[PDB]
Amino acid sequence: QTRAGCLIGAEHVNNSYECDIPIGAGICASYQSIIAYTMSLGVENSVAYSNNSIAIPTNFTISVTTEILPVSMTKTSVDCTMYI
Amino acid sequence: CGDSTECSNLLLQYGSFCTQLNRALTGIAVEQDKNTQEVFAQVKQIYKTPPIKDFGGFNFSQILPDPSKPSKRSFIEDLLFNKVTKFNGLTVLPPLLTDEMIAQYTSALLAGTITSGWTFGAGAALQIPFAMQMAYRFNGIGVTQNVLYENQKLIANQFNSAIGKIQDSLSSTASALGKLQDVVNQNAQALNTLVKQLSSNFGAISSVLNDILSRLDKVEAEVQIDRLITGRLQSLQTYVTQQLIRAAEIRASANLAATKMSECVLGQS
Amino acid sequence: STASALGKLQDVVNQNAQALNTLVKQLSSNFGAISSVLNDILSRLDKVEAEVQIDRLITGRLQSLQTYVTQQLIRAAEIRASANLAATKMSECVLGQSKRVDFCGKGYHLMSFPQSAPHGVVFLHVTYVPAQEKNFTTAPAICHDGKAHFPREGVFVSNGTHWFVTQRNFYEPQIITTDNTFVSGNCDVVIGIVNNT
Amino acid sequence: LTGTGVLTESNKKFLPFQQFGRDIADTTDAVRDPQTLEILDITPCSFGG
Ligand SMILES: *[C@@H]1O[C@H](CO)[C@@H](O[C@@H]2O[C@H](CO)[C@@H](O)[C@H](O)[C@H]2NC(C)=O)[C@H](O)[C@H]1NC(C)=O
Ligand SMILES: *[C@@H]1O[C@H](CO)[C@@H](O[C@@H]2O[C@H](CO)[C@@H](O)[C@H](O)[C@H]2NC(C)=O)[C@H](O)[C@H]1NC(C)=O
Ligand SMILES: *[C@@H]1O[C@H](CO)[C@@H](O[C@@H]2O[C@H](CO)[C@@H](O)[C@H](O)[C@H]2NC(C)=O)[C@H](O)[C@H]1NC(C)=O
Ligand SMILES: *[C@@H]1O[C@H](CO)[C@@H](O[C@@H]2O[C@H](CO)[C@@H](O)[C@H](O)[C@H]2NC(C)=O)[C@H](O)[C@H]1NC(C)=O
Ligand SMILES: *[C@@H]1O[C@H](CO)[C@@H](O[C@@H]2O[C@H](CO)[C@@H](O)[C@H](O)[C@H]2NC(C)=O)[C@H](O)[C@H]1NC(C)=O
Ligand SMILES: *[C@@H]1O[C@H](CO)[C@@H](O[C@@H]2O[C@H](CO)[C@@H](O)[C@H](O)[C@H]2NC(C)=O)[C@H](O)[C@H]1NC(C)=O
Ligand SMILES: *[C@@H]1O[C@H](CO)[C@@H](O)[C@H](O)[C@H]1NC(C)=O
Ligand SMILES: *[C@@H]1O[C@H](CO)[C@@H](O)[C@H](O)[C@H]1NC(C)=O
Repeated sequence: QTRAGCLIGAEHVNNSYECDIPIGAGICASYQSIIAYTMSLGVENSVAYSNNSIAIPTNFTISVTTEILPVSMTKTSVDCTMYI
Repeated sequence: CGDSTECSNLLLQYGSFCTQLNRALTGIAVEQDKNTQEVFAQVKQIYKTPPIKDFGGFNFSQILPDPSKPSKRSFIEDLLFNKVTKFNGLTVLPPLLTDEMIAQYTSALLAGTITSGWTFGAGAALQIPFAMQMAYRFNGIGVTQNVLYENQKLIANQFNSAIGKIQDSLSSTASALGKLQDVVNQNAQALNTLVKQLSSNFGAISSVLNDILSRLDKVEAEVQIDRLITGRLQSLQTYVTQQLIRAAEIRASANLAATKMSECVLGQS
Repeated sequence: STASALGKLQDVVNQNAQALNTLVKQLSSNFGAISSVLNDILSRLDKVEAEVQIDRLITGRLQSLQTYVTQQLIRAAEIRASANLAATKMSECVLGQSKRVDFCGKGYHLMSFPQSAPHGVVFLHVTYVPAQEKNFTTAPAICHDGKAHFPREGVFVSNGTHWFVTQRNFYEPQIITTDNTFVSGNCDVVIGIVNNT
Repeated sequence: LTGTGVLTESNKKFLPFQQFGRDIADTTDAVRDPQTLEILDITPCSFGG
């Protein structure tokens, strides 16, 4: 039983993974016997902040990424007498 | 229909309107989670501020999460939450992201942007003291960094006074959040009038299926049922179209918000 | 090798195909008539009565057509917005280097390349991403002879014994000279002043 | 009056001339029984997705 309802066929665990099938109300599932659990926002780290420390990169990389954008669709025309 | 064999049989031969309506509603429902994810989920990891707080004289206690509260919501968030204010086949589904993880994303953003600066928006977060990030940010509006370091205390005091005044204005003045309230009211009244449409004759002798079924025979009730079906279908179609228009508007606004937070939070626009 | 990387265009094509297909399929529906074929309901019936059935079919088909047109209009508005954004990216990232953060690629932008696609465009974004960090030690200002010196452009760092000035996105040390420093007042107000030469 | 749901005790009170109450969209919420003369409220049976 969860906040969004209930699951039948799944077994709850107390771990945390970045899930792929969102269930709802934070609960979400994975295959691994199907299991469901609480999603993990991400691996949590703490920056060692202070008032006198910086972090200057010493090397670099160039990455080529891609993105895709639709610009148009097919042009369609429809009669009235012929169709109706 | 509402649990009627005759109504289901009559609705069956009306094509596949229902499938289209359900598909459209599901699409616009998924779009909300899409919007929230594409807005907030900008950071690969989750950061947490160190317990020792000394930001060169500034003060963020009213915006950092408060561990005392179970929801870990900062004070301003609680003020906002306090400021802002049945079953007939329609249902409300919960959002995928609950409030606590949303608060955690906000805290991660707000604690990365304090110590790391803007560098955490491109590669890996790099620590740097706040009093120097301000020098960098003056250096980006045509004012040399010369100014700041002689005016650290005055600037800090002005910032604290301004943030306190914002707190008081939010606490006292009502209806300061008109846009969100308007959106909520619009949704509520749309649902309410959709519910209220169920009590219209539409030309039928009554507005209840069971009674006209129980008082008539299965030859003449056909016409009355047909009138009711077509009227209700028209109303539902209208409601769906209005929902689509409003959803497109909200998507435009969310795109604007994502752009604003990517450009102004992760760097100096 | 990896498929499913072009979900948007495939989704657009599938949406158009589904809308057209269901519009066509709507012909077979009855809409409360006696049949979905005009010729048979015309032949089996007589004049003053079949008119009602034909009217039912006509109004049902007309409603379906109007619904299809409205859906087309909404989708057209969405595609217009997307194409406006695409034109903007075409104009200000292909034809020049962009400054706004995270508009053209993750990291500091270098350029873009356009490629066609059956109903859209594909941008290859060439960006820049640093790595291999360290710590060093910082001080906001360096005062010599009692008067402060701020760096003209860069930031102060040190490796324990020798202080150096560098730029912000690449480790590169330089000795300090007046050529890259400018004075402002005396070091008594700034919090973080450290001695040096 | 034909309906389908689950009946339960209603804590409200009707006026002597009152017969049954409805709230919105002709939802007959409470009904007095014609024989024993008490008001029971009706709630729809559980449904979901
Ligand atoms: C910065 O990172 C690059 C990326 O790996 C390094 O380039 C490699 O260097 C090694 C050592 O000479 C070579 O064997 C590889 O062939 C290089 N990679 C490529 C793609 O040619 C580079 O050495 C790093 N620089 C520093 C100073 O650490
Ligand atoms: C930062 O602001 C907080 C909130 O205003 C300060 O906490 C309050 O400080 C006042 C005056 O010192 C006290 O009267 C209150 O009792 C404090 N409230 C709480 C909940 O602690 C805090 O002192 C400020 N700190 C700095 C360094 O400016
Ligand atoms: C710079 O030195 C600090 C320590 O002064 C290093 O900080 C590490 O931070 C991680 C993340 O929380 C901790 O798990 C480690 O224990 C810390 N190391 C310590 C305390 O020695 C940091 O890795 C160094 N480098 C950079 C780029 O910050
Ligand atoms: C910090 O960097 C400076 C700059 O190179 C280092 O100083 C040089 O160190 C090398 C190697 O010991 C010597 O051969 C040079 O004569 C030094 N030059 C000067 C001007 O001192 C210094 O050793 C580095 N220190 C640390 C702790 O890394
Ligand atoms: C950075 O912060 C540390 C810790 O708050 C400061 O160190 C303190 O400095 C005061 C002033 O001399 C001393 O009285 C304390 O004993 C110091 N404590 C520790 C733990 O070092 C440091 O001065 C700050 N530096 C800057 C440039 O702001
Ligand atoms: C930097 O050096 C100057 C002088 O070399 C320091 O100024 C004074 O130095 C004398 C000699 O030790 C002290 O008796 C005074 O107390 C110093 N005055 C002050 C205001 O500190 C100065 O302190 C040094 N600053 C740093 C950060 O090392
Ligand atoms: C772990 O998960 C199981 C099943 O979901 C639950 O019964 C148990 O209380 C949880 N906690 C621990 C500590 O086992
Ligand atoms: C109604 O009439 C029947 C038949 O006489 C009787 O058994 C019953 O007690 C009556 N109920 C009331 C409330 O008078």
